[PDB]
Parts: sequence; C-alpha cells; structure tokens
Amino acid sequence: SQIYDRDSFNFEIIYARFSKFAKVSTTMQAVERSIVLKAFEHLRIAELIMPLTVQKEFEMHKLALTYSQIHHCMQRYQALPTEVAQWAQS
Amino acid sequence: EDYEIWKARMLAKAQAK
Amino acid sequence: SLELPYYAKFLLIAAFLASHNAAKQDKRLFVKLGPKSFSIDRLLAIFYAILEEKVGLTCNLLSQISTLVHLNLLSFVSGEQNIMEGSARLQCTIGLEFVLQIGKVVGFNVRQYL
Amino acid sequence: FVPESDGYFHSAEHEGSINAIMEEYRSYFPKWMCILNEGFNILLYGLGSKHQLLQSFHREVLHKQTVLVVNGFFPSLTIKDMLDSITSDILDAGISPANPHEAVDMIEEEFALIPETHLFLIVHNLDGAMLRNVKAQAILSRLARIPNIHLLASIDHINTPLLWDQGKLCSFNFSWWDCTTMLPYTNETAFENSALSSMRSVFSSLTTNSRGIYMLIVKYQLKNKGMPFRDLYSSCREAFLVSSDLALRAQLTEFLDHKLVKSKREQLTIPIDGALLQQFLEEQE
Amino acid sequence: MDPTISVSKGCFVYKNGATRSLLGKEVVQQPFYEEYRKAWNQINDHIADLQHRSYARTLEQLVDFVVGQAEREVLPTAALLTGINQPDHLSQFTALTQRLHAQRAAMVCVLQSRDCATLKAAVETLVFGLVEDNAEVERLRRSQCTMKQLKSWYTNNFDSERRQLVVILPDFECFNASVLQDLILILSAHCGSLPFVLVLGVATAMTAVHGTLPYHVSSKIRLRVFQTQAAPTGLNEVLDKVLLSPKYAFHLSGKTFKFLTHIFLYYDFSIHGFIQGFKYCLMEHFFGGNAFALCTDYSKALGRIKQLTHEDMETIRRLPSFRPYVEQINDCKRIIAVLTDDDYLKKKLPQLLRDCLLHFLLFRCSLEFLTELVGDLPRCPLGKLRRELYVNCLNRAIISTPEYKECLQMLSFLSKDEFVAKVNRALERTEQFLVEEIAPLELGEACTAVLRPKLEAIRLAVDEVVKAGRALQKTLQLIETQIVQDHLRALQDAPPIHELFVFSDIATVRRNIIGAPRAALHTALNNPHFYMQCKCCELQDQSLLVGTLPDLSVVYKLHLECGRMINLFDWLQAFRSVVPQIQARFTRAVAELQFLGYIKMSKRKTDHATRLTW
DNA sequence: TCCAAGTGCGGGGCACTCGTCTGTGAGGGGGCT
DNA sequence: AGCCCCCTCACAGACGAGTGCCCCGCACTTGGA
Repeated sequence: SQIYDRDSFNFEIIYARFSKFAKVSTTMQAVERSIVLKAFEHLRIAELIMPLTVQKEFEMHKLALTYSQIHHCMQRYQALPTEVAQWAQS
Repeated sequence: EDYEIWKARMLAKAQAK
Repeated sequence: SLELPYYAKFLLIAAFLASHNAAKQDKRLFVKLGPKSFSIDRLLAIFYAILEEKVGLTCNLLSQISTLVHLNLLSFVSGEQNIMEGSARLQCTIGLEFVLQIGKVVGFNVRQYL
Repeated sequence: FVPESDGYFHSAEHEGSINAIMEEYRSYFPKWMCILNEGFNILLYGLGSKHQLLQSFHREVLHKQTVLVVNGFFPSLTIKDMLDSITSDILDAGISPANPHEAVDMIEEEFALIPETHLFLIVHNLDGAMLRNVKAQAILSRLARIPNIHLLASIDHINTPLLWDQGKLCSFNFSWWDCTTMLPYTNETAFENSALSSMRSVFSSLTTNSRGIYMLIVKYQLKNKGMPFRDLYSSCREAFLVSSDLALRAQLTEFLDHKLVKSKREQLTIPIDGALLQQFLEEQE
Repeated sequence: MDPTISVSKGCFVYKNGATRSLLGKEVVQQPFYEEYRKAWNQINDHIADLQHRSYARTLEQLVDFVVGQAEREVLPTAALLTGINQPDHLSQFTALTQRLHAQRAAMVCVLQSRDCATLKAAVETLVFGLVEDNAEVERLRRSQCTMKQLKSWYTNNFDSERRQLVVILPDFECFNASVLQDLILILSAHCGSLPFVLVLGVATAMTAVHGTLPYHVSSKIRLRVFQTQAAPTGLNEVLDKVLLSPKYAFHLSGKTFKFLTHIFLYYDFSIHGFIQGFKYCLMEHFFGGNAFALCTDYSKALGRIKQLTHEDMETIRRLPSFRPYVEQINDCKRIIAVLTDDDYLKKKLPQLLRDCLLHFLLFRCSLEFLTELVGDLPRCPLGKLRRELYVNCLNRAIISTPEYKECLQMLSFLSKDEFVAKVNRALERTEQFLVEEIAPLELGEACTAVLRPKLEAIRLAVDEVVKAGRALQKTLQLIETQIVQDHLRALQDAPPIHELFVFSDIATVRRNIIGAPRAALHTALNNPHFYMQCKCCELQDQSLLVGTLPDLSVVYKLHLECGRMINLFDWLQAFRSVVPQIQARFTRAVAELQFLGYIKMSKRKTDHATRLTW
C-alpha cells in the first residue's frame, strides 16, 4: 500500500511479497501456502482487511488501518524478532 | 444371400438326390 | 488421488488452458491477474484442438461439462441463466500441480501449450 | 459428426415419403410401451416437428390412462402451474406449496401409497422457453424418477444437454430415439418467443395540434439531419399549439407510448432515416 | 392451430379415475417376458449383494464412530470421502440410516442442498427432518420448526433414557458456503445440550473441505476422514463376479462389452448407467421373440423346446450361423428333414443347446487358466484382468494375433523355476475355480469331466519339466492344443445356434443409449436424401446446393459458407436466386433456424444475424 | 345448550417494476512493420 | 496487407425503493347437533 499508494491487493500479491522475504528470513523458512491462507482469513474476519464491496485467493481487498497504528503496533509488540523489525522499517 | 433364396437353393439341391 | 474419467480430465485441462491463456494467443497454438473468463464454445474448441482423437459431440460430453461445474472444479463467473444461448461465462478454479498430475497420468504435457 | 476447432479460431413425392416416414415411426409404439414398462423414459431428438407424433401416441395408445400433456414451447408457463396441476387435478389434494421441492416431496409421498396408478406425461419441447433454467430440470428429473410417473419428451435445441449433469442424466432414464420427420415448426414458433405504415396509421388518429407538434419535430429532424425540449417548446408556443408545459409533455408521453418519438436525456429522435421521412413529409402536402 | 394447443393453458389434464404393469395379460404370459424378468431379477440381486459387501466395512466403521461418540464444545464430524458419482452413492447413507435405527443409537436427518438455499430454510429442514424421523420411527407446520422447539422436544422425550442427532450432508460441494458456515456455527453453538454428530459427503478431496471452511469455522471441528472404495474397483468387481459368472445363460459379445466399458471408463464413473445399459441390452436380446426364451437353464430349456410354436422355428432358422450347420452336412434326407418338416429340427435342437452351454462353460474355464498363465508375465500384452482377455478372445481368434506371439516370445525366455511356479499357480487356480463355483451348477459335471483329465495331462507335463529345454515347447504346444484351440474359439467358430445366447446387435444399442442430437440435425440439414429417400434431393457431395431441396437445407447451405455476421438482404437475394410468398418462406425458414439455436438476431444492429456455431 | 369445518377477510412474505447506476465485450474506428 | 490497440455503448448486474399480489392464519359462524 505504501508503494502502490492505497491500491487494492490480493492474496497472491501479498503472498509473493511475503515469500520474497520468507526465503531469506532464516526463521520463517518453511511455512506453506495453507497456514498463510488461514492467517489471511484470520485477518479477514477481524476486519483489519475489508473486501471491495471469484475465488477467495483472487478477491481484491483494502487495508482498513492507518500507517501510524501499524507503526505503534511495531513498538508495543512483545517478543518481536529482529528480522521482522528490520523488514518493517524498510 | 437372402434366407428364402438360399433355402430354395438347398431344397432344390437336396431334392434332386 | 481424485479419480476422473478420460474426457473429463481433458475437459479440465482444456478449461485450465482457456483460463491461463489470452484470447489472442489461441490462434498461434491450436491451428497446427487471476484466471480469465471464457465461454463454452471456446472450451469445446480447445478440447477438440488438443484431443487428437476426434470423438463426436454427444450428450455425455456436455453432461461432463455440467458435472464438472457441479463438482466446484469450474464455476459460473457471470451469465448462468442463458447457458444454452451462449452468453454464459466459465472460470477454471484449479492450480498448476493438479493439472500436471492429470497430464502425467494421461500423457499430455501442459508445459508446452503454456 | 465431429466438429472442427479451426472454424472457431479464424472467425409431390415429398408428401408421400413424409407419410411413409410417419407410418414407419408409428410402427414403434408397442416397442415404446414395452420400453416404458421397464422403467425407462422416451426422448425424441429429430429435425422436424414431433408434435403430431406425440399426439398420435397419446390418441392411439394412451387413450385410457392418466395423461398430463405439457406444452413446453408455451412462452408463459411455470413450474408452479404443472405442480399445482399434478397436486390438485390428478390427486385432488389442494394446491401445492409455493416452494417446488416440497411439492415434489408431496407428490412422491402421495404416489408411494398408490401402486398400479400409472401417470404419463408428454413434454413437448423439454428445452422450451421457461424450462431452460436448472431448477425446472431438477424438478422434472425428480418427477421422472418415481416408478409410477412415466415420461415422453421432445428435444429441439442444439445446446440442450449443457444443463443436465450426471445426476439429472441418471434420474432421467432416457432412451434416445431418432424420430426425424420433415414437418415444419408451425406450433412452436407461432408464440411470442419468436416503420412507416404504423406511423401513418397512428398519425391518421391524432388531432390537429398533435399533427402540428409532430410536423415540427419532423421538420427539425429533416433540417438538422434529435431536438432539445426548449426549442420544441418555443416553436409550439409561437404557433399557439400548446397552453403550458404539461400539455406538450403529455403529447410527448403519448408519442413515447405509441412508439413514434425516442426521448433520451431531453433529446427527441425519430428512429427512421431521411428518405422515408422525406417522402412522409411530402405526403402531407 | 389444433384445438388441443391453446393460447392460455400450458398443461392439460386427462384424469381417468385417479385417487389418493402397463402391459396386460398378452405380454406377461409369454415366456420371453418371464425369462427376461427372472434373469434381470437374478442379476440385480447379485449386483446389489456385491454393493452391500463392498460397503459393509466402512459402514461398520461409521456405526462404531457414532456409537463411540454416543458413549462419551466442538461437534464430532466425519468426512466420508465418496467418489465423484454422488447419486450412485446416496443409497450408502440410506443403509447407514437403517443401522442407526438397528441399535437405537441415533436419529438421522438428511440435508439435501436443494432445500438449503438460505439459513432459515436449512434450519427448518433440519428440525423438520429430525421431528418427522421421530414420528416415523415410533403434523407441525414449517413456520414453527426452530431450534427452540427441537430443544424442548429433546428435553421432553430423550432425556429420560444418550440418543445422538446425526446430520447427513450427501452433497458437500453443492452447498452454499455462507449457509454451510452458519449451519456449522449453529450446530457448534448448541453442543452440550443437544448431542450432534455431523457426517459429510465430500466428493473431490480433503483440500476442498479445508478450503471451503474458514479459520473461525474450522476452529470448532473435530473431523475424521473415512474413505470408501473407488468406482473402477466396483466396475472390475461387478464385471468379474456377475457379468463373467458361469451361472447366467445370457452372454454379451466383445463389441458390447468394449462399448459399455468405454462408456464407463471414458465418460462417467456410474455403476447405475452401466447397469441400465446392460438392462437395455438384456431387454433387446430377450424381446426378439418367444424363441429367445430358450436362453435359460437346461431343464427349463427342454420345457421351452417342448413349448415352441410354428414361427419360432422360422425365426431360429434365420440366424446367420445356422447356415454353417446346414451346409456342413453331406446328407440330403437330413437337409429335407431339418429345413421344412418343423419337428426333426425340434428333435435335433437340445444337443445344440447343450453344445452351446458346454462351449461357454469351457470358454470361462480356459479363460481363467489363460489369465493366470498370462497375468504373471511382465508388460502384459494380452491383458491383466479377465475382461480384456474376454474381449480379445471373443472378438477374434487369439492365436492369430501378433500379441499372442509377443506373449509367447516373452514367456519362452523364462528360466525353469519361475516357469514351474507360474504353471503350478495356474493349475491350482484352475482347479480351485473348477471345484469352488462350477460344481454346484447344472450341467457342470460334464464340463469338469471334459477339462480335468486334460488338466491331469498338463500336470504330468509339469512333472516332466520338473525332472528335466525341449520339453518347454512340448508343454506350450500341449497348452495350445488342449486349452486354447478347442475351448477358446472366436465368435465365428462358435456352436451353430449361439445367437440365442450371445448378444451381438451393437448398432441399435449404440444409437439408443448414446444420444447424438447434433449428428442427426447436421445429417438432416446437409442431405435430406438420407431421411426422405426422395429422388430429386440426392447429393453426390454434401455442398452441391441443389435447388429442389427442402427449404431449411438451402438456407443452411447458404449461411454455412459465410462468416460470423450474416447480412440478411444478400441472404434473401441468394435464396431468391437459388429457387409475395418467397419472403414468407424465407421468414419461416429463418424462424425455424433461430428456434433450433443455429443463429440469433443482433441487438445493437438492425437486419443482421449472429451465427452460433463454428 | 354447544360445535366442525367451511369461509371471509386481514396481514405479512415475496416478487415484479421502474428508475438509477456502473462495468464491459465486442463491434467499430484510427494507426501499423 | 491483414493486423494491433483504444472508444464506447447498449446488455449485465446491482440495487433500491416501492408497490401490488398471493398464501396463510384466524376468528366467524352457522346450520346443524
């Protein structure tokens, strides 16, 4: 959303951007597509992701948060590892 | 070959003996 | 381990080739950003192009199309009330590894037509 | 018949022979009774109109049994009418419920109690106008599954088995017969599923102020080769044709209802060419 | 046009004494109908028994799962991995229902996808199904069918005794997603008060179950996977235990066997459609007259021989294999006797019927011996199972085929230990088949008395190759002359009246089972000379466009040559050039061609057409 | 003294209907290597 | 020398008020019991 300036996203785009990091993370190496899809469903049911209102893996979505809330979540999270904190700032 | 023509042919062949 | 008939497997990989290819790329291959939409005549043309057996258009083949729709292996992305008229659209909802598994148990390589 | 894909990618004695064909098709009727006795149904898929063949089968053979003839080519029939007819006119059990699958459960439950009461039903054009949805075919396949209800049916469209899955094709215990006659489709096409003279006829019924308003619209259309409402309003108030706005709006509403003026937001285009409109304009001189 | 067709009504009732066999006494007393009904009842009971023995193990596992849940919050569910043929398998659930009413273990409700469009309708269908199952085992309106009334009824009735509440979902894929998730959340909300057990009917795989169930729905699910056996396994079981059984007199040919297995293995995995196709084959075979009532057991065959009328001799004389019985006799008096006098053939008939029955019994036994001899070979050219060898040995003479020579080449290269193990297994399997199934059959002692001394001669050949290179060709030629040449004959080397038992009519069955509407429409739109048999409409090639054709054929041959968008005025001018009233004929032909779905009118454009074929 | 089932009638669920609104597939128009 | 890429416009879908119709409950009730 920062790169494409609040464009609608998908599960495949976000999963590709996540797997570009997970292959070099050395702590989240071998997570499948199923657990990431269930985590995307868990984000979808808590209304941190809202549908634009097709399959579940190709339905477009919207981020329902400001960036300051994510920036404060990065500060108040307990036991956040170093690789995730390095990936969050860049 | 039809049934009636073959039947008449065998009957004429066997009645001649 | 999902068991399918022969022509249902060929219809399924033809629907995958119709959803994973552009409409303008079909003229170069068969003459001899999710899945795209297609109509049933495009699926039948791709099936008779890649079949190389040339069977007839009976009731059982279109029944195989309808029971692939009712097995949630295809879908109806639009239309769906004028299916006989031809303005209904389909959508293939399977991945790549099941297509390659079907192509291995049949003998039809899908890596060429992509 | 094997169709090719390439065509998609690059884009008297006749009456005597017809009566001989009809007699050779009429020789099939005891065989059809023996097939219908053993649980199957009958499907016909020929070229010509098979209305007279099913009527002859109903007249010469099933002249005593219960028969529900269903004209599927009728453009305004419903599944509710057929199910209410089976519920109330054959079984005499009141009207069927509004949800049709509960009506089919009711028909199954009341037909399970009465063996050897065989109901026939003869659906001309099983792929008709209001039978092309999947719900009507599901209801017909649930009705044809009962061991008492027997089914004869006709097929005319070329895309008919696109809406029969394997459940609807194993429920329909069909036996595909080729009754290809050469009779023309005279009953199936006469229904509702299949200018200048009307303009002159409506124009001869209007009053003189409507004649002046329509001639003003015709003159603007032939001059500028669609007119807004304000130019017509000024051209009608200059010649004392209208009293206020609602009179002209009622005249244009009557014009829209009689199909002589096409209004698009509010431009008024007459949907004809210039030559017929020019000959129509010189017809009133 | 007719007084029957109206413009208001769509349905017409002809009720004759309706309240709240089609054939009379003429057909039922005829012998062919009784033998057809008896044979079909035998075969249907046999296939039903095989389906019960196939299903009973996982049925017992489901009953053990339900009772173990009864002997005990999330709800226990059981995904039953059935095949893609759901209306083939629904009777499975029916049998389970009776088992759940055998031990008084649970109460069964079947939720069909057609009656569950909304959540409200699904809850009403569930509560109504449970309450009417209670009323059936030992009427409320559907407005008062809620979970409150269900909890009050379950507290009123079954608390004093726990009775489980089984909710069967036969078609899991055809359900709506949202109604299914709300139904699972409703059934999981009420656990602890009402004991719910859920079973499913998932056809494809478990990945569909894990994909259609979200995180919050699958948080309250404790599923256990049950797997039923596949449909080709059921096909092979039915084809090896019923259709190749020696105790039935009706035998299919090779062509019809290959046709029915082609329909199964290539189009649909339905045992139901295969059974109805075999039933149509049996019906069209047995409905060929009263002389075809002789295709039964031997004593009833003798009775029907003593029962036959005059025309039955003249319809068993019309068979094409009866003439090799006549021409091969050098006599003349016997030819006069069996051609006309109607009783000498009536005395000569039972020896021919006994020869046919002996030929089919020895064919089955020699086929079992040959498939045990050929099945252990690598690369299996003649076929692994019994059915492909059945087709290949009935369709032609098997020794003239190149695949038998390839089998002989790959078999003669083998060392003596595996060879003697293969032939010892073959003799053990053949004698096991001879004593376990052939011996209780009528006229089965003669077949064993024919085969068994030959089998002992093969056994002495096996001992001779135990005590010994050049004996191997002697043993192979002894197999070829004692098993394959005399008892594995083709359909053209058959006994002379084998058309009473073998059904060889494949064209009418192929055109009356497989339905081709488009082929008939295309044939009748290219050349009507195939149908009308007229003498001015004949075509040397199917595009010559003769002007005296029927009126639809000319319009079809005019728009068939053009592209997608068809202009109407040059179409009308071409029809006027090929052949007031002509415009009305063109309008009628365009209406008939639009009604069949070949073209359609354009909406954006006036006076044009869009064709719908290619 | 009451009463069983037709029945007359109000009320709510539902289905069409008219208007608005927005994507969009393919026919149509302008350039191309 | 047929082909490559935007335009756009009435179907497709939605949708939303909104309004009439038909099933359904339900008291009436009445000639009978």
